[PDB]
Amino acid sequence: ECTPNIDGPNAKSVQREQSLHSFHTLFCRRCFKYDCFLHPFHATPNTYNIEPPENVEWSGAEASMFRVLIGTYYDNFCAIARLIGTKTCRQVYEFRVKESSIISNHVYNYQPCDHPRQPCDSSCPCVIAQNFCEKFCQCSSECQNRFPGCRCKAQCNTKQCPCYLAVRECDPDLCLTCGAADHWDSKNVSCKNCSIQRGSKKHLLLAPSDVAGWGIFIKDPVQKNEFISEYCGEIISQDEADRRGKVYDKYMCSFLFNLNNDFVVDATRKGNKIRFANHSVNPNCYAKVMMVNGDHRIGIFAKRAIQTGEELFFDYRYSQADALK
Amino acid sequence: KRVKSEYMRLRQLKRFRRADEVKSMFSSNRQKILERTEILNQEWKQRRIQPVHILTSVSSLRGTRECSVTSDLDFPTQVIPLKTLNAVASVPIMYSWSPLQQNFMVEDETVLHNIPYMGDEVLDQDGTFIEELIKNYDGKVHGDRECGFINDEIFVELVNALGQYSDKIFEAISSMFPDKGTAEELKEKYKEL
Amino acid sequence: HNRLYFHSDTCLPLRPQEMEVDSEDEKDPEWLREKTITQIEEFSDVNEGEKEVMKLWNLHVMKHGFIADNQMNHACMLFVENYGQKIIKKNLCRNFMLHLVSMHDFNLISIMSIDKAVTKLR
Amino acid sequence: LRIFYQFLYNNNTRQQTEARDDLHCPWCTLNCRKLYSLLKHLKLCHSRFIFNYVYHPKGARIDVSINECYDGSYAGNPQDIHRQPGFAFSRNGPVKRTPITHILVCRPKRTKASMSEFLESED
Amino acid sequence: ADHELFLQAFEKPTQIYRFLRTRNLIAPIFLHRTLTYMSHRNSRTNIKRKTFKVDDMLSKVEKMKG
Amino acid sequence: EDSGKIKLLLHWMPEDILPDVWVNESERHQLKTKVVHLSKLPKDTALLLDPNIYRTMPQKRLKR
Amino acid sequence: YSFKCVNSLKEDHNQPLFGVQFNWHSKEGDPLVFATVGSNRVTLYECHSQGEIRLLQSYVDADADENFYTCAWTYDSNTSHPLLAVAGSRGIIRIINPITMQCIKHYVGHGNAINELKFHPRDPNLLLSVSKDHALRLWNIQTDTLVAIFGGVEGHRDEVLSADYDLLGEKIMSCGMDHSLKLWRINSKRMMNAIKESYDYNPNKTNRPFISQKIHFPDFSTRDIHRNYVDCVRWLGDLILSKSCENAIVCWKPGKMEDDIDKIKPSESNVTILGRFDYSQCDIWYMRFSMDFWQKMLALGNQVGKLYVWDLEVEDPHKAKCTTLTHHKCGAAIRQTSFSRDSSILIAVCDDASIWRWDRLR
Amino acid sequence: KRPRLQAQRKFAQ
Amino acid sequence: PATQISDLSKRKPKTEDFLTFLCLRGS
Amino acid sequence: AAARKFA
Amino acid sequence: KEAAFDDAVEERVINEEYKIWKKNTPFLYDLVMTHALEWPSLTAQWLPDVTRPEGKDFSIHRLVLGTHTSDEQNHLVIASVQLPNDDSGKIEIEIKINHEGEVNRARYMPQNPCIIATKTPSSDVLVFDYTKHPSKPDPSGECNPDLRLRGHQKEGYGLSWNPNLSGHLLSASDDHTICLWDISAVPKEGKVVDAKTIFTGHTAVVEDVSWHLLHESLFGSVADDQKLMIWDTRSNNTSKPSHSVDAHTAEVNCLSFNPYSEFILATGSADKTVALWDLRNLKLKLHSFESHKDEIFQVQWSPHNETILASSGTDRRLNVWDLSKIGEEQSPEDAEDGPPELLFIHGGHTAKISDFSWNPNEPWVICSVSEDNIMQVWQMAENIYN
Repeated sequence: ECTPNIDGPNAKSVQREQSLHSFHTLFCRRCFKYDCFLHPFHATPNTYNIEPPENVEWSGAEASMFRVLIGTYYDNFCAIARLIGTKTCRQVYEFRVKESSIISNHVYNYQPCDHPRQPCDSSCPCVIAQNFCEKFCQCSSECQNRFPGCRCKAQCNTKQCPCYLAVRECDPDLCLTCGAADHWDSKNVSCKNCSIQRGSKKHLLLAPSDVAGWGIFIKDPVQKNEFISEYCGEIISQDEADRRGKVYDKYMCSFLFNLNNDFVVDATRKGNKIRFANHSVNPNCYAKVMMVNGDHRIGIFAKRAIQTGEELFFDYRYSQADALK
Repeated sequence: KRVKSEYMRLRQLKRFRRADEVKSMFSSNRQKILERTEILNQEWKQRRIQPVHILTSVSSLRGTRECSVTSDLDFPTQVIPLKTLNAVASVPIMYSWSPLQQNFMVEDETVLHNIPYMGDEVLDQDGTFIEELIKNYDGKVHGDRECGFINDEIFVELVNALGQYSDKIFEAISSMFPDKGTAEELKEKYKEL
Repeated sequence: HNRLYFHSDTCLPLRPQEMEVDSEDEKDPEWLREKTITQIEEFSDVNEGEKEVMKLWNLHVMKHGFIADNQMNHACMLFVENYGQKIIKKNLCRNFMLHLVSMHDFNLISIMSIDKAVTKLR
Repeated sequence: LRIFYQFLYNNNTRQQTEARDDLHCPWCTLNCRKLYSLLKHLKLCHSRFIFNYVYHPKGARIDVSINECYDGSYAGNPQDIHRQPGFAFSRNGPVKRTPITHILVCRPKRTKASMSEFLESED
Repeated sequence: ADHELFLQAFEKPTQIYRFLRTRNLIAPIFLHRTLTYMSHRNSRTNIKRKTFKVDDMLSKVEKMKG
Repeated sequence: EDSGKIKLLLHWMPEDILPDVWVNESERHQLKTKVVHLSKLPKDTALLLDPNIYRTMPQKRLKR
Repeated sequence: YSFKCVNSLKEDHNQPLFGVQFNWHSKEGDPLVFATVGSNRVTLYECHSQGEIRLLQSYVDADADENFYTCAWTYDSNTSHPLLAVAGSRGIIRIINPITMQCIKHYVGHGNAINELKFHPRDPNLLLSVSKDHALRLWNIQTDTLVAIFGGVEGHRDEVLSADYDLLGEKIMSCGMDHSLKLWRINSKRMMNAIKESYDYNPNKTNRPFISQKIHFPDFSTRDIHRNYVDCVRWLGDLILSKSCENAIVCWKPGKMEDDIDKIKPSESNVTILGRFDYSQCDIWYMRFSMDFWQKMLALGNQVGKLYVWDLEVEDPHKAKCTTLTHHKCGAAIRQTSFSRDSSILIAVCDDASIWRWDRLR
Repeated sequence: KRPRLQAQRKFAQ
Repeated sequence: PATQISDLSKRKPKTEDFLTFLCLRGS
Repeated sequence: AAARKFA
Repeated sequence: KEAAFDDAVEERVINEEYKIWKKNTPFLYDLVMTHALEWPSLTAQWLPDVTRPEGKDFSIHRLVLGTHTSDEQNHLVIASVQLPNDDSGKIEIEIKINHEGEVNRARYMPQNPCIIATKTPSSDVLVFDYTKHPSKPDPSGECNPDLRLRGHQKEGYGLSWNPNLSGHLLSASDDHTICLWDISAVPKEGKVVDAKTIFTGHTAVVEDVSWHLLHESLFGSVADDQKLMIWDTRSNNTSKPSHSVDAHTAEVNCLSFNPYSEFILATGSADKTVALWDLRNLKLKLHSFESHKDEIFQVQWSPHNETILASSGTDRRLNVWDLSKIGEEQSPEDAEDGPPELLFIHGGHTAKISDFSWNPNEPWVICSVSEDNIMQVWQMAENIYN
């Protein structure tokens, strides 16, 4: 179901909804981008007297314009006139009226408590799965399965913050005490559990190993439980990883990383520098999984303080059957 | 099946028409190459070479490596000192890749090739490997299809004649080759008409 | 020893001048832009102007990587303030307004913001 | 005294063992007096291969082994030398000034020097 | 008996250390006397207190003829 | 696990072989004598002529 | 035509050769050089009458795991010294002056073997190179830098086995082990500008490296030609000749039998099989072939020795164009073949370290 | 069947 | 234990400018 | 199950 | 040519030498610290500006540096260190100062360690007072000339502060000229300031020069004339020194006077040799030293002593000489190792040495810096002298 340009000649006047079929079915609120990669979504819209008239013609799809502007506007008087540059409030009033007259505790991934007939209940996916509800529930706002947000002055980084004590990050909209919310673009902050989202990764460096193949060295120093970078990659199924893991263990070269019982990360084909992290059992870094705006990302954190030039590692948490890599 | 029979049968006809067409095209193609390679001759003929000669150095070559060669032809075995070259330090192995900053999605699938190639140096892979990739792809491999390809004109003519001799044949033929599997693309091309 | 270093993309060696804290690692990779663009054109239940505006907005979003709600109320303004020239070169007033309206479904913005942006354009 | 050597290769291959003319370094010909002195000279200077001993039942035995590791690399401007091309400034090119990353290496701090050089003789 | 391999292996180190022998006997890196574990050598102490160093016995009677 | 590259890569080594051979011909450092040739020292200054390189400059064309 | 074995020279190292190439940068009447590459050996030769051969230079490197399996020729534009260039499994490209017999210039940027090389048939300083690192590259040698890279996200999902420049140098093909074939261009705004900028660089006058202008997006792809790995491939004007281990060379083009080549766009998903030169007994990969400078003839080898040389012109071409040439002496397997600048000559080395200098009537 | 069973190889025996 | 460390000097000079019957009998 | 890192 | 090839193999040889040096270091020293500079130096010079915290087992000092560099902004340093004294550790640079032209040589008025001097490839010399200057220079911030000098026409490598009298300062160039200045005349703007007096007794380039340590009007100068001159102010005689001598067979580069003694003069040269003199008779070469293998550039009598002495140059070696051991008959093998007056060698620099110096406030520690950007500082082994 398509309806061509409002800009161009073919201006087939259609219903308000039809003029936002695409925009309501493509866009991703979770992503804030149109057709996001990590946002697969195939769901149809469940639901969100005396004087004479003026003898001028309503252009095709100016119909559709003024039709969909009707709901959002809630009866605008002169605003709609400001927008559509060549229609009068009087003609607009007349047309509004005329057209009205013509009328095994495994880890899972997030989806909200999407429930019209109840708040987040026994039917809530996050309640059955022991997950927390994000800023996208179709429950009420007083859904107890929601998350409150922290109230620490500056440092949301120790057990004293719930957002750190719980395995997550300070979502800016739920945490204003900390400065997580503060800064549209600026990264000068004191909430030290807001780096992932902003992506304040370190200036890492690539050079040959002293263990196995390649390795990755940090330039400027760090301190313990400081953020280093994220271990990005493609995120795929488990069975897909079984398949790929066959050959990647035939190579004896993996880049796989268990996100949750539902999904896997693979940076074999694409990812970021950190995937050149070598292995040891006494590392100087380590890992965590973290839900962040309702997505499992992966954080890397310094197991100890480090100076310039060092090499980075971590516990892969294996049986050690595999050779050093 | 008789499917393959009709395939070759319609092949002959499409081939005949297109053959006359394309042999004219081949002629023009020879002509294309003719002027192009001619240009290449031209620039060849406008520059100099400094051809090659043997080793004439008589210094610093006593008691070291030399190379030679035999023949099934009445010629002498010729021994020459075998130069050696300043080594260069290599670098480890990489299989290239793409940078990225936020995670990414791919719902990959069955017999997608890059059909594995472990080697032909040590037992020609592991006998078990056959069952390995058969397991992976569930016995499905790229281009395992009976016929060579699937092309629109042939696709269309075959669908038409199969009907003359929508879905009872569409779904079956899609099952025959891995181009579609089901008649999804088949009915797509049907709606093209 | 604090030893030889390489780029990551090319595997050429890294000179020390060019260690140049510039990190050969930015938010907006040079390929993902192009790929999303070429993924737009794949769609069929869609329209020229519509596609174009989607592309441009995606590019903007990838660039400044806005995350939270408030930033969107700022980012529409940012978007016009950057790409108004292009939008005039294409004249996508209708499409752009429609996009803004669609942004006022998920309660990311308010009518004031829309009108404000539109006046920012002209 | 006496001296015997034992070349080892692949652990189970041709030795072609040895004998010694004097009590000297067979490589560098230095006259180290003692056994201890000889062995340390031998492990440290000619470190490219590896030295074991019971010293002997007959006070002569040594075992030699072509070292696998060694770390036999260049040590200078790690860049502009290790892959400057086979042209003029390949290995050296140290002609004008050139930079390095600020590195820092501290080889000794201050040593624990025991009078007996034998400690090496024990383990 | 693959002697060739054995020989091609040990041949590098031997060659090298011969070369460095024939340098450092002339142009040494450093001293073997100062080196600790070779403490045997240059029998001496912390003796002199010397500044009035002139002994100047250089009579130098050399002359020319022809 | 790791090898690391040997800077002496058998483009250097034949200029160790050759002059060593030339020397065992000429002055017979290993054959006609001990493994040592002599003292070697009293000469002090003409020593540099055998081999090619008892010592050469890093920098023959230099600032100062 | 009609050829004749007039020499089968052989080497002693006895490991297989992989590569062989003439130097098409001869002068008119300048005698005929070719070259060869093996297990650590570069080997040169020169062609004399009666199948006579004068061996000229041979080169080696110290490492053992190296195995040079490519070669190609070019020239210094500035100083007219011919150059040869070689590379293989150790994973480095290097350059050879036979003039000076020194490895003058090397390049390391690859992750694996370097299974091919070329030179941009106009400009000698553009060295393509393909690798077993799922990648192609395009070096510039006179200024000692990288220009471009071809691959990553879009396609080469497996190692690569060949590539070709077209006869003009405005386009390129690549030929992979993932049952694929792809295009790239060189003529574009982006790419051409990048090349030009590469010429105009100086590392001593920037705190900031060359921007190796990556390209993830092929201008065409296809997987519907072949069923098997793809050994090499070559241009034929604006047709694509590609073999496989399917006992058949194919000729083809993208889309229809009438659509232009530049009218193609990446969405293009149709192909055009319009030629098939059949042979037999090939069941191994990395089995090259070639064409003369004129593209008037086509060579090929086999895993037993059996040459085949399809006269290209007047070809059916499926029904006609066969012409074997054999002696039962190299029971071993021929990798690569080659013609001189003219169609006078043919060489075909083989797995048993051989050479076989065939020559024609007149 | 045969070639799906009979994979590739760069040499013989 | 025959074969003095002159064996070393049949590793450096394998061939030419060699002799004495021990440089050759040293392996 | 292939090799899969945990945290 | 084969020269090109020979140098390469020499380079490989050097690596081997360096590795053996490394392996032997625990049995040659008590301390070494190798740092690497972002750019090479042409100078090192410690300071007396020592400090150490209480409740630690280390100490801290300062080093002056320079910079030779390709085209960029030469900025010198006054860096810090950290090394255990008597009983972990590192160093760092704490400060930087831009410099128009590069640095050929640099010292400091010892009366006030707050002050330093410096040379250039240009004719002029400069003086700084790093108190009135930034920690780190910003591109926007104006350069700290901190005064200017003039009187040469070409550059050189000579500096010298008189430590007896404040302010006086001496120089050199291929000008054949030994200028003088004093600074306490005008502490106003007076940015440029020209000669007090010049001297041109030489005929080739004068390489180096310095004051005597107790005498005050008195200093000695050194040229490529194969000669050595001893000038003297308040003589009013510009082209005629108090003493002259054909000292060495080849050019002469370096020079040094002795702390504890009054009458001892050392001298280094290009004839692969050191020589020293008495200030009483200057015709009489007391003694030579014959165990470098190339020219020399630097010599520094040690404080803490007068019987030892140092030298170094193109040979990649830094020798330390002792005068106590002359006429010592020894074991034959000791002669097989080198002469007896030669005491210790440091061959841990893999390339030419450009400068070094002793330090005060630690006994026998040296800083030594080269043209591979390497800056070693090290304490010779103790057991050598019991």
